[PDB]
Amino acid sequence: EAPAAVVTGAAKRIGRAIAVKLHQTGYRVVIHYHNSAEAAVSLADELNKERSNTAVVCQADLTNSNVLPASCEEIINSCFRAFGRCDVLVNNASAFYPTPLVGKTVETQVAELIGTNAIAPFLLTMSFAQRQSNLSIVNLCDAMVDQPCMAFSLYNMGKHALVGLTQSAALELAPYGIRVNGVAPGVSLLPVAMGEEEKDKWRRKVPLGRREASAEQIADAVIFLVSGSAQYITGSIIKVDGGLSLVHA
Amino acid sequence: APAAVVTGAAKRIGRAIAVKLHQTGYRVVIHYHNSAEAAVSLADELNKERSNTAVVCQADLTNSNVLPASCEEIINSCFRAFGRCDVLVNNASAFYPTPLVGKTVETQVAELIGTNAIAPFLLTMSFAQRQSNLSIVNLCDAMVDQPCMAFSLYNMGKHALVGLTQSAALELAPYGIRVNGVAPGVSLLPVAMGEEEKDKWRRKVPLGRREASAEQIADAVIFLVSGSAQYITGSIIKVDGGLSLVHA
Amino acid sequence: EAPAAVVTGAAKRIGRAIAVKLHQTGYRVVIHYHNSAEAAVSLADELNKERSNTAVVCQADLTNSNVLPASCEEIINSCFRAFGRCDVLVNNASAFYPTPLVGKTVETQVAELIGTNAIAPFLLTMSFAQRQNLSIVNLCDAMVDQPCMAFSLYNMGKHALVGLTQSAALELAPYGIRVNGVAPGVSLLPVAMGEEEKDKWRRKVPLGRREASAEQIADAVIFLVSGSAQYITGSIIKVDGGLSLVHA
Amino acid sequence: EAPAAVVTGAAKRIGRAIAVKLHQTGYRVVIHYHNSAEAAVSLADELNKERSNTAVVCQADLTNSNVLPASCEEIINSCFRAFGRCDVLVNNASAFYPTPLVGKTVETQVAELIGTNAIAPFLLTMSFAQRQSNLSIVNLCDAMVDQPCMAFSLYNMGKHALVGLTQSAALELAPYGIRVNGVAPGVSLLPVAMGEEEKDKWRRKVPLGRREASAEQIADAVIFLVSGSAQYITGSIIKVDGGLSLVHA
Ligand SMILES: NC(=O)c1ccc[n+]([C@@H]2O[C@H](COP(=O)([O-])OP(=O)(O)OC[C@H]3O[C@@H](n4cnc5c(N)ncnc54)[C@H](OP(=O)(O)O)[C@@H]3O)[C@@H](O)[C@H]2O)c1
Ligand SMILES: NC(=O)c1ccc[n+]([C@@H]2O[C@H](COP(=O)([O-])OP(=O)(O)OC[C@H]3O[C@@H](n4cnc5c(N)ncnc54)[C@H](OP(=O)(O)O)[C@@H]3O)[C@@H](O)[C@H]2O)c1
Ligand SMILES: NC(=O)c1ccc[n+]([C@@H]2O[C@H](COP(=O)([O-])OP(=O)(O)OC[C@H]3O[C@@H](n4cnc5c(N)ncnc54)[C@H](OP(=O)(O)O)[C@@H]3O)[C@@H](O)[C@H]2O)c1
Ligand SMILES: NC(=O)c1ccc[n+]([C@@H]2O[C@H](COP(=O)([O-])OP(=O)(O)OC[C@H]3O[C@@H](n4cnc5c(N)ncnc54)[C@H](OP(=O)(O)O)[C@@H]3O)[C@@H](O)[C@H]2O)c1
Ligand SMILES: Nc1nc2ccccc2n1Cc1ccc(Cl)c(Cl)c1
Ligand SMILES: Nc1nc2ccccc2n1Cc1ccc(Cl)c(Cl)c1
Ligand SMILES: Nc1nc2ccccc2n1Cc1ccc(Cl)c(Cl)c1
Ligand SMILES: Nc1nc2ccccc2n1Cc1ccc(Cl)c(Cl)c1
Ligand SMILES: Nc1nc2ccccc2n1Cc1ccc(Cl)c(Cl)c1
Repeated sequence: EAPAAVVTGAAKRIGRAIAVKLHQTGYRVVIHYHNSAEAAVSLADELNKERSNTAVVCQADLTNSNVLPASCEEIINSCFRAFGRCDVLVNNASAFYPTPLVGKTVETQVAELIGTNAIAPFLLTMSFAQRQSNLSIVNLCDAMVDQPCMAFSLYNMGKHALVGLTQSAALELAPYGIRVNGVAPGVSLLPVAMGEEEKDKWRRKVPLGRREASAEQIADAVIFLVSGSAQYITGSIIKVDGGLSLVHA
Repeated sequence: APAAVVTGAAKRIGRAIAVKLHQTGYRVVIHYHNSAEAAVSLADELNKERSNTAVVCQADLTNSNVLPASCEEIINSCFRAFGRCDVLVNNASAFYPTPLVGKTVETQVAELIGTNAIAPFLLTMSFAQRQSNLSIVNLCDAMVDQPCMAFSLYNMGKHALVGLTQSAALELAPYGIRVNGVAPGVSLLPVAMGEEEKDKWRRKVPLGRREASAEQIADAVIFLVSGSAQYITGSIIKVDGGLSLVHA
Repeated sequence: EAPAAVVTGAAKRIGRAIAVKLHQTGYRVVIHYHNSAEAAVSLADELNKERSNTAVVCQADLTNSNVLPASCEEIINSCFRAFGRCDVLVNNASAFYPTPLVGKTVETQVAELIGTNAIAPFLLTMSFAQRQNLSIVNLCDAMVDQPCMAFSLYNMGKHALVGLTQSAALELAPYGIRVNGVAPGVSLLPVAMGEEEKDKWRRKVPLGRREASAEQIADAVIFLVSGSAQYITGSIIKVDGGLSLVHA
Repeated sequence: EAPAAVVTGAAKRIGRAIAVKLHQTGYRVVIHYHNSAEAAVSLADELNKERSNTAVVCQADLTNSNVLPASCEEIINSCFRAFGRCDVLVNNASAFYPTPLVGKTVETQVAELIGTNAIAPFLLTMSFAQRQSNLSIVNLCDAMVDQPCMAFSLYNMGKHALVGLTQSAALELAPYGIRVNGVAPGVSLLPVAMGEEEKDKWRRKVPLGRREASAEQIADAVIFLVSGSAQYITGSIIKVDGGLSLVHA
């Protein structure tokens, strides 16, 4: 029987690449999405065309709220409902925007930025564990988490919190044989709204090839961590950044 | 005289920080949540030394719809009492386990992430907005990358606080506001902890096989806010007697 | 045409497993050794039985000395003489023994421990680059920041190796040479160590209460040299079953 | 009786400022130097004029060689010979120059860069401990050690090794009450001879004030670490870098 994976924020970009690569490796996949319904359904259709009944979509807002635990429990439930098992969880979904220190309320910003990047991964981890082979969790971290961008304090706090979860959960879930690791991009796919000139500004900072990571390159590290080739690895965060984090001012 | 806000200052480490700042010549806002009696008792002692140099301020620092207003009011209380706010010490902290496998989990999120991360963020915002030797000191955790079993939310909150310390150091540098951390390993043990368990944890510390006193933690805070640290920002000083260096 | 790799200290244990997995992946290999001639030759014979003319041995002391640069240049040269190319360098050879702060002279200990763990990797890196999916993998130490009592020189060597890995990643990126590390926690324990002592160390590992096999360490090396890691440079992957996360 | 301190490379720049501040705090000082004889003697004169018999010079090359242990032992011996005690050791002396990967031989570069930055501090630590209150050692580290500069691999390796020594010696010497800490500058006052354009280039990178640290600001952190206000601090490395290490590419 084929193993099954949940990938959050899987409709496009890095999340899609991860879902595709897992699917190509033989996983059945839950494609979680928030707003990108057309893209999610389009991906599920492609994957099911390749192998029937091996992909489903699952909609959920991962903003923090008093119902977030129920929503996270339901994402895990959706994997068991579809495939009867859940072997891998990839925490990929992420809100990302600036929150300067000097029309959303600050509390909405906290709920969205900390909810998606940290609290939802935490609750999904709880639900994944509670429900339980080669079991693992992979968290999409940030290679630049200790060289923060100006005006992004809440996002940065969320990604730092995610490092803490990765390490705490690796230790706490080790007795159950659930490995917990991270993949940390530096610069990969740039924002859709970013102009080419600005994209090039950021690309030129990367020592290895002066280019951003392809979505496939990020997915490659995820696939490694979930594989039997990483069976002794837990609590590790692999930078996939072309050396970007090593570059001084 | 300069003025400082210390959160969770009624007892233990926060109290020692408030006392040392006061002894150094600061006027102090003693923030508290439940420890009203102790907060006022401290204010009384400091005011006995120098009249009208200490005030108290009550606030719950749990995350909620009203937290930003609460944090704005803490900073405001310093300006009201003293006409200035030079130093913010984020010391208040909720601390208890949250296993992965009668508070709901979301209440625990609100308390643990609120006190340790969101409130420091909002207080930092309010401190900066209102603005010499200005600085913020965040009480971090030397053991943040060697987590205790079953403490994921607390750990996530302290990791978030590292992110805030570094982010705010960079963002507030143009305003001349330094942002640093002090990271205890083991200092004052929980009051509910048995003496036998206290000894177990004490014996792990290479330097002297004992916990830090509150005063020793306060000493590093005093250094960071002082003129002797005026080029230091974004630094987190471990005050842990080597604890973080000890392998399993 | 098949790529070629140099693996230092490849006769036994982790180096041997790396050389075997590289060969299984399709590499021709230079098996470097110091004292273990018989084991190096038996490995070469094994690999050559699998595929003719795909393995050679190279003897060298990697202790620091005035002849070390020539020795390291000769190791890289041996790969070119055998195979016409050198795609991968694995810095695995390592002296390991305590050097307390309080019959070898201390300068000999410096030469051996710092030579094998840091200076030889540096010189081999120079020679590798000078001759140029190219990459270098350095065998680091997941416990490098939780040092063992009385192992300061070894620890210094491995800390220097982190610096090399990062410096070389940046400096060699323009040539498309990636430079990464694999960091074991506890792997292959010495056969002669008492099982009662082995078990003491095993019990410390969260994941499985067991040391890593040499093959498990080798698996991370294989990933790092593969097409699946072509954007990864300057990264050090812990393969430690969570050991480095465990507090005192 | 006044305590005594050894400061290596104390004739100029940061080491000089450390020596001056220790002396002002009440320490008797061994001013070690290599080439800067006139400056070392002039400093000793300045300090002795303030308080007679409280400063001596000690010349030594700290390049690695088979006699380096003897030279390091002799530096510590010189403190006991002058002052009858040795309470503080500051490892400040350091060779610094590029060593590209692609007139000195490479083994000479290894000897100088690794010797001064790592092996001499190790040997001095050994001798300091062996010859033994508020005892401590302070190592001058590099705030940028994990964001290396192009072509400085040996300097970087030396400073990385120094981090290892700081942590290793903190644990190993804890039972003897000797604390071992670090101070990590980013950029400190640049040579007046460096070009105006290049000085501006490096100064402008510093978030806090867009300027380098003074030598005195670096010394201030050393003074704190050796003081009674740091009695529980061991194995800590305090960055004094104006935020430099936090700045991304
Ligand atoms: N791209 C990079 O250069 C880079 C760098 C460092 C780290 N990372 C990390 O790598 C991961 C993938 O990066 P990416 O650029 O592909 O991500 P992304 O496009 O910015 O976001 C991924 C998905 O997150 C989902 N999401 C946003 N808010 C949500 C909410 N409130 N509830 C539920 N889902 C929500 C969105 O789903 P819908 O579209 O369905 O609404 C979105 O498609 C992220 O965790 C990111 O932080 C990326
Ligand atoms: N003690 C250690 O060994 C150690 C180790 C590592 C880090 N630290 C950190 O160092 C700091 C001081 O430690 P400590 O042991 O003195 O702290 P603590 O006693 O655990 O907590 C300090 C104060 O935080 C306040 N607090 C708790 N929940 C709050 C809430 N919801 N809203 C507002 N305030 C709240 C409390 O104020 P009231 O009493 O007025 O209710 C409490 O007295 C903390 O940030 C801690 O995380 C301590
Ligand atoms: N095993 C672990 O749990 C562990 C943990 C952390 C890090 N590591 C690192 O991982 C790597 C592999 O570990 P391991 O246990 O397999 O290593 P190892 O057995 O200690 O050493 C591997 C080889 O290094 C060679 N070597 C020693 N001194 C040399 C010298 N002066 N000149 C040239 N070669 C010399 C020896 O070759 P000959 O036999 O031919 O003389 C030896 O077989 C090492 O770099 C080690 O430091 C291992
Ligand atoms: N300045 C910065 O921005 C910065 C940044 C990061 C780290 N650091 C570190 O902080 C410390 C102080 O910085 P600095 O700029 O004042 O240092 P520096 O001027 O580069 O070096 C200090 C002294 O080291 C001595 N030295 C050099 N080679 C020696 C050898 N072979 N044997 C014995 N002594 C030798 C020299 O003494 P003589 O003059 O007597 O020959 C020199 O004056 C150094 O360890 C440095 O690496 C400084
Ligand atoms: N990795 C990362 N974290 C970020 C947080 C806020 C804004 C951008 C962020 N990035 C992408 C990034 C950061 C720094 C640099 Cl120099 C580059 Cl080229 C890309
Ligand atoms: N510093 C610290 N962070 C903690 C998080 C959860 C529970 C306890 C925590 N401590 C105190 C602590 C942690 C590990 C050890 Cl070995 C010791 Cl003596 C004290
Ligand atoms: N990884 C590692 N580095 C060491 C340096 C000196 C002696 C042993 C070393 N090890 C193996 C090790 C270190 C700490 C622990 Cl708790 C375990 Cl189980 C294994
Ligand atoms: N020793 C030395 N040579 C220098 C040349 C140009 C600028 C500064 C010089 N220094 C002092 C020094 C030594 C090490 C570092 Cl890392 C730094 Cl920023 C400065
Ligand atoms: N701190 C430091 N380490 C260095 C090593 C080699 C050359 C210069 C070094 N510096 C000074 C430095 C490094 C990076 C930046 Cl962006 C700056 Cl303004 C200064």
